[PDB]
Amino acid sequence: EELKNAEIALRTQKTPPNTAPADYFHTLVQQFEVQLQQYRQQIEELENHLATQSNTLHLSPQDLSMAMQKLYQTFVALAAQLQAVNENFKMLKEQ
Amino acid sequence: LQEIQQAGERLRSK
Repeated sequence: EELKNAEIALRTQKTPPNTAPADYFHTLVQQFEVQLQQYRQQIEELENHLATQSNTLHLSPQDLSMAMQKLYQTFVALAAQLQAVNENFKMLKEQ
Repeated sequence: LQEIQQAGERLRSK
């Protein structure tokens, strides 16, 4: 990334020898806009996993069963998605 | 486990 930046920089330099900086600043705004929420989500998840590890002392075996049933449902609807993509691409290669 | 933490988060959010 740095190398491509420097190459284009050299080109622009050989061309030279305020709107752009304000636009770059606003882009720097946009970049972090979502990242603040990424931090907030990861923080709420850190609190959640900390609370769960507080229960990680022993607990009752059933939650695994719940996650396994949701896992089979997830893989099933995912097979729906993947089979759908396969069938549509096969219709394309037919066309 | 950050994916496990995310999945526990998805349990918590769903």
